[PDB]
Amino acid sequence: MKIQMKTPLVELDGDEMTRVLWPLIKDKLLLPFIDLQTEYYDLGIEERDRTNDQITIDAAEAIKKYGVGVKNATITPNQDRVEEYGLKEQWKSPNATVRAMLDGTVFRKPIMVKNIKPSVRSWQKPIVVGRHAYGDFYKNAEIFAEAGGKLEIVVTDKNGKETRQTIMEVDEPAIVQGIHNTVASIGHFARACFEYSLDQKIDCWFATKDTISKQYDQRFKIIFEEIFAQEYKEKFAAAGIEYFYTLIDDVVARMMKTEGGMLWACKNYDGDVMSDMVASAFGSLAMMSSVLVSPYGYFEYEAAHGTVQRHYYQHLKGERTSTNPVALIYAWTGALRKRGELDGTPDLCAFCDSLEAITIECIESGYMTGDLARICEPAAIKVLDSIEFIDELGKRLQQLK
Amino acid sequence: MKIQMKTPLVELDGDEMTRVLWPLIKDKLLLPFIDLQTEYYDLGIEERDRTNDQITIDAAEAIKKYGVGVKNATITPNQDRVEEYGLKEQWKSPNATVRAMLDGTVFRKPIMVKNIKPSVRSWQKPIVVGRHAYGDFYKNAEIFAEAGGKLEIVVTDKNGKETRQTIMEVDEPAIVQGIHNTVASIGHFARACFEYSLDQKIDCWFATKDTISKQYDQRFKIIFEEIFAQEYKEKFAAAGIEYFYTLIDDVVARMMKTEGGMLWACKNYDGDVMSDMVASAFGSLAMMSSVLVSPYGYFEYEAAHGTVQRHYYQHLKGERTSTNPVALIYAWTGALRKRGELDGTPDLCAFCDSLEAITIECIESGYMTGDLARICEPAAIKVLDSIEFIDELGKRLQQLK
Ligand SMILES: NC(=O)c1ccc[n+]([C@@H]2O[C@H](COP(=O)([O-])OP(=O)(O)OC[C@H]3O[C@@H](n4cnc5c(N)ncnc54)[C@H](OP(=O)(O)O)[C@@H]3O)[C@@H](O)[C@H]2O)c1
Ligand SMILES: NC(=O)c1ccc[n+]([C@@H]2O[C@H](COP(=O)([O-])OP(=O)(O)OC[C@H]3O[C@@H](n4cnc5c(N)ncnc54)[C@H](OP(=O)(O)O)[C@@H]3O)[C@@H](O)[C@H]2O)c1
Ligand SMILES: [Mg+2]
Ligand SMILES: [Mg+2]
Repeated sequence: MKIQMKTPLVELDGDEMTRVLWPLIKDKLLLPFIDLQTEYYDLGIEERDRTNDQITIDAAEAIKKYGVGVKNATITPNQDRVEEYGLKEQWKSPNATVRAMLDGTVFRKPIMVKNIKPSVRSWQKPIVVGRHAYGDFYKNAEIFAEAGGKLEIVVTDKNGKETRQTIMEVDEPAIVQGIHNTVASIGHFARACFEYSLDQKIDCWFATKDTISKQYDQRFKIIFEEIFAQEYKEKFAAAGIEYFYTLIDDVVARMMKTEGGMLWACKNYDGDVMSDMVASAFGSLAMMSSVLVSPYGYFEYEAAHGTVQRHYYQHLKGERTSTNPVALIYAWTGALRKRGELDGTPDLCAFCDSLEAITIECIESGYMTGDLARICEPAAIKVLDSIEFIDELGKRLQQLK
Repeated sequence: MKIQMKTPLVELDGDEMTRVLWPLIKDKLLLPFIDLQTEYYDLGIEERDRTNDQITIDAAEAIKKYGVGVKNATITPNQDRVEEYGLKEQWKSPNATVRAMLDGTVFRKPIMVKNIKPSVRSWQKPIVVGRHAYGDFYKNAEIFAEAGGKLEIVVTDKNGKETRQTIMEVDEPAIVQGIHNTVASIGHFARACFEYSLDQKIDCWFATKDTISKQYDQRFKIIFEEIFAQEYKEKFAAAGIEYFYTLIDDVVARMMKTEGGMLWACKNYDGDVMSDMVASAFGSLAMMSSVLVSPYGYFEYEAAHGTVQRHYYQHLKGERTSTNPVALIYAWTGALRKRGELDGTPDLCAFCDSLEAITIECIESGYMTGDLARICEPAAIKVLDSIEFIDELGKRLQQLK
């Protein structure tokens, strides 16, 4: 008989190459071994277009309801994408919508294998990116001021008190952006980071540009140093670990020379950019896990990479591709493990451990996708296309579940 | 007799460890060989505090007047710095003020030596960062909305027409930021980049997050692709080079695996962060040149690093330090060379070439500062403190100028 689940996983489907890979993973790696229960939400671009993005909201509310979600990579449309898919509008990122509704910190960690050396010489130990999931430019307002003018931010309190600040006054076409964050969300982000550091017994590094952004970035800096002082200094001391703060340009300079082995806390944008930098340097974009940890008790598992649009275009031309499904597999296994821990179904957790170990063993034994074959030592035995890779994982699972 | 100058250089002095190094460079490397003419502006934190930052404006106007400036690294004060120096207020960055008044693109290039391998394995050729010098969060408005409220951006045109967009409405303390850029400045940035690429025969890479920032970042993207199409596509084709655009997280992922050898165009913030990443990976923060190229014909030479605050603290404790003056020397030599090219005084340009070559030769022969000694192969012969390093350069110049 198959492994049973107590509570369904909330399943958010997606786009392009990852959409292609998603059913292969379920059909070959999960369904033969688990009577998989999920609440399914299709966040493909066409279904979001059809529902005016309502399906994205519905999926986020369902994660709140059940507690644990697993998300496939999605297209965030720009004007090229509006033309390409014939869209009603440039829909907001489904990641931005979901992350805003859950709140939290996205922990991104390289998935390491013995036959790939890091791009960065000194890196000997994993660097985890702790990415603030809330606010900043992921909920922006923007105006194209085609006739220029006085450009301002304006805050009106709930009793009508107005506070204004002028960005610039211009006599020419200009572009304008406004962003926000909240004291409470920044606070939950500091704590999530400090807790993660303690649990993993790693130092925590944080950086902003507080010299330039004196009320905004400096608030992050002050909140972290206050919360650390009042709540974590002694805990950290006791655990043999340290909190380090510096300016953002300095921190990335320092990072190129470190041995790694820390938690790098990052503001939302920085976390996006640097989780890609870190994943790439350690191996590839596919060799990274990503989990949003909400201060409200929710969890969301995902790949850190996107839809692999470029590979999807090759797929559309009838070509086999060698897109690496590792991150998508680890999103499923992370989510299923968490679900089985919360539900008290340890057989589910054990299978997740197995699938993960089998994924590593297969790559380390020399059967891998093209992203890893380019960078492994010694050279790969077989360079498997996406479906061949997944079939070999299913086979090792059938031979064990 | 000493080398003569026709037009003075505008000299902007600065802070902490770089302030210490500045007169050593002039006294030992320049003054014995050049009758150095400069218009001197002290942008030390105390002099800026005294003049309410007026000296910063005066120095910027003088660069406009003469055409070429050379700038020492300066403290941008946050609250720690206000406490530390007893300041009237958290003064705005002097770099932000000067750069705003000149406009342009800051070209940042590693200074390479044969005895230091890059941190990033694949990097075989220099990566140049082309950093937009104007706008974005380097001219921000910010509000700490302690009682929450409706958070907006507002544009009022010169005929009183109001355009509003809501960032968020909140029922809790929040922070608010607004930034701008101009179509014209973005345009001069694209062109400076495309011209630099053509002159240097290197590809140009650019990236933003236009999927998230749909009116702001997407304007940069559209401006670049329009200007390239209408003005550079054929020139680039003819030169054997290519323009590449992608999302910012993807570009840094791609960068960890490239052999280098391109111009990386960067929005202002990205350019700050990544020029540090690139300098560090190639060698150290000191092994990088930086020049602002204004579309109005001005030039400003500087180090890419800051004041080396941490070393200054060691200096204050009576300790010799091994701070690397290379970037400060290259700012002088870059500026003096440009001045002699504009003035028709080739003896000045020849000396700059000499000093630069002697700097490289000394390091490559094994006499270097501690930042390079940590990372060179084979190991250094002597690890020279800052003043000893500079004395050895003067000696080689005395033995040649
Ligand atoms: N939902 C998300 O988490 C998320 C995240 C990022 C992007 N996106 C969306 O994804 C779309 C494409 O974005 P993008 O091309 O910038 O980023 P991407 O999907 O992360 O892929 C960028 C490049 O990295 C390599 N790569 C990424 N994942 C890979 C994998 N699984 N296996 C092998 N190689 C992989 C490929 O490089 P090569 O081409 O050199 O092979 C790929 O073209 C956009 O519409 C964007 O909005 C969504
Ligand atoms: N004017 C500017 O261009 C500019 C630029 C950046 C920063 N700043 C200002 O500089 C102050 C300090 O900023 P920061 O410490 O973040 O950055 P920084 O001055 O660039 O120095 C950061 C670290 O990098 C290494 N480093 C930088 N320059 C070096 C050199 N010349 N020789 C040897 N090592 C060098 C040192 O690392 P180790 O400590 O490990 O030895 C140093 O502590 C702040 O007040 C900031 O506002 C100004
Ligand atoms: Mg990303
Ligand atoms: Mg910098």
